[PDB]
Amino acid sequence: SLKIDNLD
Amino acid sequence: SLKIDNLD
Amino acid sequence: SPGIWQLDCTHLEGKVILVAVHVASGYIEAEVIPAETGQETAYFLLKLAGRWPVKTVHTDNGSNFTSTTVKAACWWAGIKQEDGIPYNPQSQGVIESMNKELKKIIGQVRDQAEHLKTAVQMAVFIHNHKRKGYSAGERIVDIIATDIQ
Amino acid sequence: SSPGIWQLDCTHLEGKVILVAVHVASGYIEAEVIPAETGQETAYFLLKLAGRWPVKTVHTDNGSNFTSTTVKAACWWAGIKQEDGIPYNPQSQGVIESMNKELKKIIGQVRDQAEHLKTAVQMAVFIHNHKRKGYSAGERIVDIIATDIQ
Ligand SMILES: [Cl-]
Ligand SMILES: [Cl-]
Ligand SMILES: [Cl-]
Repeated sequence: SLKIDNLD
Repeated sequence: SLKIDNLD
Repeated sequence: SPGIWQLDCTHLEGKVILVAVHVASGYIEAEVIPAETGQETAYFLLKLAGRWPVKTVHTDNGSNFTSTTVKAACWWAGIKQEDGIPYNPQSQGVIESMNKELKKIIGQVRDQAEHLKTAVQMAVFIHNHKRKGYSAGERIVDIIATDIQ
Repeated sequence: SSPGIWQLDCTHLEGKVILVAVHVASGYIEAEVIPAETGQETAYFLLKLAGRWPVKTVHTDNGSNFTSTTVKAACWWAGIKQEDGIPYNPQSQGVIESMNKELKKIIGQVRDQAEHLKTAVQMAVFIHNHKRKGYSAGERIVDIIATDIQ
Protein backbone atom coordinates (compact mmCIF):
# COMPACT_ATOMS: atom_id res chain seq x y z
CA SER A 1 0.00 0.00 0.00
CA LEU A 2 3.00 2.39 -0.44
CA LYS A 3 3.88 2.47 3.27
CA ILE A 4 7.15 1.57 5.07
CA ASP A 5 5.23 -1.03 7.07
CA ASN A 6 3.11 -2.20 4.12
CA LEU A 7 5.03 -1.86 0.90
CA ASP A 8 1.98 -3.17 -1.06
CA SER B 1 -3.49 -16.14 38.83
CA LEU B 2 -0.49 -15.56 41.22
CA LYS B 3 1.72 -14.47 38.25
CA ILE B 4 3.57 -11.09 37.92
CA ASP B 5 1.54 -10.34 34.81
CA ASN B 6 -1.78 -11.64 36.17
CA LEU B 7 -1.91 -11.12 39.92
CA ASP B 8 -5.33 -12.87 39.93
CA SER C 1 19.98 11.75 38.44
CA PRO C 2 21.10 8.96 35.97
CA GLY C 3 18.37 6.43 37.09
CA ILE C 4 15.29 8.72 37.10
CA TRP C 5 12.49 8.30 34.52
CA GLN C 6 8.98 9.81 34.17
CA LEU C 7 6.02 8.08 32.64
CA ASP C 8 3.64 10.07 30.43
CA CYS C 9 0.44 8.93 28.69
CA THR C 10 -0.98 10.78 25.65
CA HIS C 11 -3.82 9.98 23.17
CA LEU C 12 -3.98 9.94 19.38
CA GLU C 13 -6.36 8.32 16.90
CA GLY C 14 -8.45 6.75 19.65
CA LYS C 15 -5.39 4.98 20.98
CA VAL C 16 -2.93 5.55 23.81
CA ILE C 17 0.74 6.27 23.54
CA LEU C 18 2.68 5.41 26.72
CA VAL C 19 6.05 7.22 26.97
CA ALA C 20 8.94 6.94 29.42
CA VAL C 21 11.24 9.97 29.54
CA HIS C 22 14.69 9.93 31.00
CA VAL C 23 14.46 13.22 32.85
CA ALA C 24 18.12 14.35 32.80
CA SER C 25 18.58 13.76 29.01
CA GLY C 26 15.07 13.98 27.48
CA TYR C 27 15.64 10.55 25.78
CA ILE C 28 12.33 8.59 25.36
CA GLU C 29 10.95 5.07 24.74
CA ALA C 30 7.25 4.79 23.76
CA GLU C 31 4.67 2.24 22.69
CA VAL C 32 1.13 2.27 21.38
CA ILE C 33 -1.50 0.33 23.54
CA PRO C 34 -5.32 0.19 23.11
CA ALA C 35 -5.84 1.61 26.61
CA GLU C 36 -3.72 2.37 29.68
CA THR C 37 -4.13 -0.51 32.18
CA GLY C 38 -1.82 -1.51 35.08
CA GLN C 39 -0.95 -4.73 33.14
CA GLU C 40 0.21 -2.71 30.03
CA THR C 41 2.06 -0.23 32.20
CA ALA C 42 3.78 -2.97 34.18
CA TYR C 43 4.94 -4.78 31.06
CA PHE C 44 6.24 -1.52 29.54
CA LEU C 45 8.25 -0.82 32.71
CA LEU C 46 9.68 -4.39 32.75
CA LYS C 47 10.84 -3.79 29.11
CA LEU C 48 12.38 -0.37 29.97
CA ALA C 49 14.29 -1.66 33.08
CA GLY C 50 15.85 -4.55 31.17
CA ARG C 51 17.29 -2.00 28.64
CA TRP C 52 18.44 0.89 30.90
CA PRO C 53 19.38 1.13 34.65
CA VAL C 54 16.00 2.38 35.83
CA LYS C 55 16.28 3.35 39.57
CA THR C 56 13.17 5.48 40.04
CA VAL C 57 10.00 5.91 38.04
CA HIS C 58 7.60 8.84 38.57
CA THR C 59 4.26 7.34 37.56
CA ASP C 60 2.02 9.34 35.20
CA ASN C 61 -1.18 9.23 37.37
CA GLY C 62 -2.65 7.85 40.62
CA SER C 63 -4.20 4.74 39.06
CA ASN C 64 -0.73 3.49 37.90
CA PHE C 65 0.76 4.56 41.21
CA THR C 66 -1.92 2.53 43.05
CA SER C 67 -1.98 -0.46 40.68
CA THR C 68 -0.70 -3.59 42.39
CA THR C 69 0.45 -5.03 38.98
CA VAL C 70 2.55 -1.93 38.39
CA LYS C 71 3.96 -2.23 41.94
CA ALA C 72 4.69 -5.94 41.33
CA ALA C 73 6.67 -5.07 38.18
CA CYS C 74 8.56 -2.36 39.99
CA TRP C 75 9.35 -4.85 42.76
CA TRP C 76 10.52 -7.43 40.21
CA ALA C 77 12.74 -5.05 38.26
CA GLY C 78 14.22 -3.20 41.34
CA ILE C 79 12.53 0.10 40.59
CA LYS C 80 11.46 2.64 43.22
CA GLN C 81 7.95 3.62 42.23
CA GLU C 82 7.15 7.23 43.06
CA ASP C 83 4.29 9.65 42.45
CA GLY C 84 4.65 12.21 39.54
CA ILE C 85 3.48 15.29 41.44
CA PRO C 86 5.12 18.38 39.81
CA TYR C 87 6.63 19.85 43.03
CA ASN C 88 8.58 21.74 40.40
CA PRO C 89 5.86 23.35 38.18
CA GLN C 90 8.41 23.28 35.30
CA SER C 91 7.74 19.48 35.16
CA GLN C 92 4.10 19.96 33.97
CA GLY C 93 5.31 22.30 31.18
CA VAL C 94 8.18 20.13 29.98
CA ILE C 95 5.90 17.06 29.55
CA GLU C 96 3.19 19.06 27.75
CA SER C 97 5.79 20.41 25.42
CA MET C 98 7.22 16.97 24.72
CA ASN C 99 3.71 15.60 23.90
CA LYS C 100 3.15 18.51 21.47
CA GLU C 101 6.64 17.85 19.88
CA LEU C 102 5.97 14.10 19.53
CA LYS C 103 2.57 14.70 18.04
CA LYS C 104 4.09 17.16 15.60
CA ILE C 105 6.66 14.55 14.55
CA ILE C 106 4.10 11.85 14.29
CA GLY C 107 2.06 14.15 11.91
CA GLN C 108 5.20 14.69 9.81
CA VAL C 109 5.68 10.89 9.33
CA ARG C 110 2.08 9.74 9.54
CA ASP C 111 1.59 9.22 5.82
CA GLN C 112 4.68 6.95 5.61
CA ALA C 113 3.12 4.32 7.86
CA GLU C 114 -0.09 2.30 7.65
CA HIS C 115 -0.14 1.63 11.45
CA LEU C 116 0.17 4.26 14.15
CA LYS C 117 2.73 2.11 16.07
CA THR C 118 5.21 2.55 13.15
CA ALA C 119 4.72 6.31 13.08
CA VAL C 120 5.28 6.45 16.84
CA GLN C 121 8.57 4.50 16.58
CA MET C 122 9.68 6.81 13.68
CA ALA C 123 8.96 9.71 16.04
CA VAL C 124 10.92 8.16 18.92
CA PHE C 125 13.82 7.75 16.48
CA ILE C 126 13.68 11.38 15.27
CA HIS C 127 13.25 12.71 18.82
CA ASN C 128 16.19 10.75 20.24
CA HIS C 129 18.57 11.57 17.33
CA LYS C 130 17.76 15.38 17.16
CA ARG C 131 20.76 17.58 17.86
CA LYS C 132 19.98 20.60 20.13
CA GLY C 133 25.37 20.21 20.62
CA TYR C 134 24.28 16.67 21.47
CA SER C 135 21.22 14.47 20.93
CA ALA C 136 19.12 13.02 23.77
CA GLY C 137 20.50 9.56 22.87
CA GLU C 138 24.02 10.92 23.19
CA ARG C 139 23.22 12.66 26.49
CA ILE C 140 21.69 9.57 28.10
CA VAL C 141 24.72 7.36 27.23
CA ASP C 142 27.14 10.08 28.58
CA ILE C 143 25.21 10.50 31.79
CA ILE C 144 25.01 6.83 32.58
CA ALA C 145 28.62 6.09 31.54
CA THR C 146 29.83 8.92 33.81
CA ASP C 147 27.81 7.29 36.59
CA ILE C 148 29.21 3.78 35.96
CA GLN C 149 32.75 5.22 36.41
CA SER D 1 33.02 -5.25 17.17
CA SER D 2 32.65 -1.58 16.53
CA PRO D 3 30.12 0.37 18.69
CA GLY D 4 27.30 0.32 16.02
CA ILE D 5 27.28 -3.41 15.07
CA TRP D 6 24.38 -5.65 15.97
CA GLN D 7 23.36 -9.26 15.00
CA LEU D 8 19.85 -10.52 14.66
CA ASP D 9 19.02 -14.02 16.01
CA CYS D 10 15.67 -15.91 15.84
CA THR D 11 14.93 -18.77 18.24
CA HIS D 12 11.71 -20.77 19.01
CA LEU D 13 9.92 -21.68 22.20
CA GLU D 14 6.38 -22.77 23.01
CA GLY D 15 5.30 -22.67 19.33
CA LYS D 16 6.34 -19.00 19.17
CA VAL D 17 9.31 -17.06 17.85
CA ILE D 18 11.65 -14.95 19.95
CA LEU D 19 13.56 -12.35 17.86
CA VAL D 20 16.74 -11.11 19.47
CA ALA D 21 19.17 -8.34 18.55
CA VAL D 22 22.64 -8.66 20.06
CA HIS D 23 25.13 -5.87 20.35
CA VAL D 24 28.16 -7.88 19.29
CA ALA D 25 30.92 -6.01 21.20
CA SER D 26 29.07 -6.05 24.58
CA GLY D 27 26.65 -9.02 24.43
CA TYR D 28 23.75 -6.70 25.49
CA ILE D 29 20.41 -7.82 23.98
CA GLU D 30 16.90 -6.67 23.13
CA ALA D 31 14.23 -9.27 22.31
CA GLU D 32 10.55 -9.66 21.55
CA VAL D 33 8.07 -12.49 21.12
CA ILE D 34 6.20 -12.66 17.70
CA PRO D 35 3.87 -15.38 16.32
CA ALA D 36 6.15 -15.93 13.30
CA GLU D 37 9.21 -14.27 11.75
CA THR D 38 8.02 -12.13 8.83
CA GLY D 39 9.85 -9.29 7.12
CA GLN D 40 7.18 -6.88 8.49
CA GLU D 41 7.85 -8.02 12.12
CA THR D 42 11.62 -7.93 11.66
CA ALA D 43 11.44 -4.45 10.05
CA TYR D 44 9.34 -3.08 12.95
CA PHE D 45 11.75 -4.60 15.47
CA LEU D 46 14.76 -2.97 13.80
CA LEU D 47 12.96 0.43 13.68
CA LYS D 48 12.44 0.08 17.47
CA LEU D 49 16.06 -0.87 18.13
CA ALA D 50 17.50 1.96 15.97
CA GLY D 51 15.40 4.65 17.75
CA ARG D 52 16.93 3.47 21.12
CA TRP D 53 20.65 2.80 20.25
CA PRO D 54 22.96 4.11 17.48
CA VAL D 55 22.59 1.13 15.15
CA LYS D 56 25.07 1.41 12.22
CA THR D 57 25.15 -2.16 10.88
CA VAL D 58 22.84 -5.15 11.33
CA HIS D 59 23.90 -8.64 10.37
CA THR D 60 20.58 -10.26 9.51
CA ASP D 61 19.72 -13.67 10.91
CA ASN D 62 18.88 -15.45 7.60
CA GLY D 63 18.61 -14.91 3.90
CA SER D 64 14.86 -14.27 3.86
CA ASN D 65 15.27 -11.20 6.19
CA PHE D 66 18.31 -10.20 4.15
CA THR D 67 16.19 -10.36 0.95
CA SER D 68 12.98 -8.90 2.41
CA THR D 69 12.22 -5.56 0.80
CA THR D 70 10.31 -4.49 3.97
CA VAL D 71 13.42 -5.15 6.06
CA LYS D 72 15.49 -3.19 3.50
CA ALA D 73 13.01 -0.31 3.64
CA ALA D 74 13.26 -0.13 7.46
CA CYS D 75 17.04 -0.22 7.27
CA TRP D 76 16.90 2.57 4.66
CA TRP D 77 14.53 4.60 6.87
CA ALA D 78 16.56 4.18 10.06
CA GLY D 79 20.02 4.69 8.41
CA ILE D 80 21.17 1.12 8.95
CA LYS D 81 23.59 -0.80 6.70
CA GLN D 82 21.98 -4.19 6.20
CA GLU D 83 24.53 -6.97 5.93
CA ASP D 84 24.42 -10.78 5.69
CA GLY D 85 25.15 -12.85 8.88
CA ILE D 86 27.58 -15.33 7.37
CA PRO D 87 29.93 -16.48 10.18
CA TYR D 88 33.17 -15.85 8.24
CA ASN D 89 34.41 -16.12 11.85
CA PRO D 90 33.27 -19.59 12.97
CA GLN D 91 33.37 -18.40 16.62
CA SER D 92 30.34 -16.18 15.76
CA GLN D 93 28.12 -19.21 15.04
CA GLY D 94 28.98 -20.82 18.48
CA VAL D 95 28.49 -17.59 20.43
CA ILE D 96 24.87 -17.25 19.16
CA GLU D 97 23.99 -20.88 19.90
CA SER D 98 25.28 -20.56 23.36
CA MET D 99 23.39 -17.26 23.96
CA ASN D 100 20.14 -18.95 22.83
CA LYS D 101 20.76 -21.78 25.26
CA GLU D 102 21.51 -19.28 28.13
CA LEU D 103 18.36 -17.27 27.36
CA LYS D 104 16.30 -20.39 27.24
CA LYS D 105 17.73 -21.48 30.55
CA ILE D 106 16.82 -18.14 32.12
CA ILE D 107 13.37 -18.23 30.60
CA GLY D 108 12.87 -21.69 32.28
CA GLN D 109 13.99 -20.22 35.60
CA VAL D 110 11.33 -17.46 35.50
CA ARG D 111 8.74 -19.16 33.41
CA ASP D 112 6.42 -19.95 36.27
CA GLN D 113 6.31 -16.27 37.47
CA ALA D 114 4.60 -15.20 34.19
CA GLU D 115 1.31 -16.20 32.60
CA HIS D 116 2.51 -15.03 29.13
CA LEU D 117 5.73 -16.00 27.44
CA LYS D 118 6.47 -12.32 26.47
CA THR D 119 6.80 -11.46 30.21
CA ALA D 120 9.17 -14.34 30.76
CA VAL D 121 11.28 -13.22 27.78
CA GLN D 122 11.53 -9.65 29.08
CA MET D 123 12.51 -10.96 32.56
CA ALA D 124 15.26 -12.98 30.81
CA VAL D 125 16.46 -9.94 28.86
CA PHE D 126 16.60 -8.06 32.19
CA ILE D 127 18.64 -10.82 33.90
CA HIS D 128 20.96 -11.30 30.89
CA ASN D 129 21.74 -7.61 30.58
CA HIS D 130 22.33 -7.02 34.34
CA LYS D 131 24.51 -10.19 34.95
CA ARG D 132 28.06 -9.35 36.07
CA LYS D 133 30.57 -11.80 34.47
CA GLY D 134 33.59 -7.40 36.19
CA TYR D 135 30.95 -5.46 34.24
CA SER D 136 27.43 -6.32 33.00
CA ALA D 137 26.50 -6.27 29.30
CA GLY D 138 24.38 -3.10 29.93
CA GLU D 139 27.43 -1.48 31.52
CA ARG D 140 29.69 -2.54 28.59
CA ILE D 141 27.34 -1.21 25.92
CA VAL D 142 27.03 2.25 27.54
CA ASP D 143 30.85 2.48 28.05
CA ILE D 144 31.50 1.46 24.48
CA ILE D 145 29.14 3.94 22.91
CA ALA D 146 30.09 6.78 25.28
CA THR D 147 33.77 6.27 24.41
CA ASP D 148 32.79 6.43 20.71
CA ILE D 149 30.78 9.68 21.18
CA GLN D 150 33.80 11.39 22.89
CL1 LIG E 1 8.78 -18.33 11.81
CL1 LIG F 1 19.88 7.01 19.36
CL1 LIG G 1 20.75 -2.64 32.32
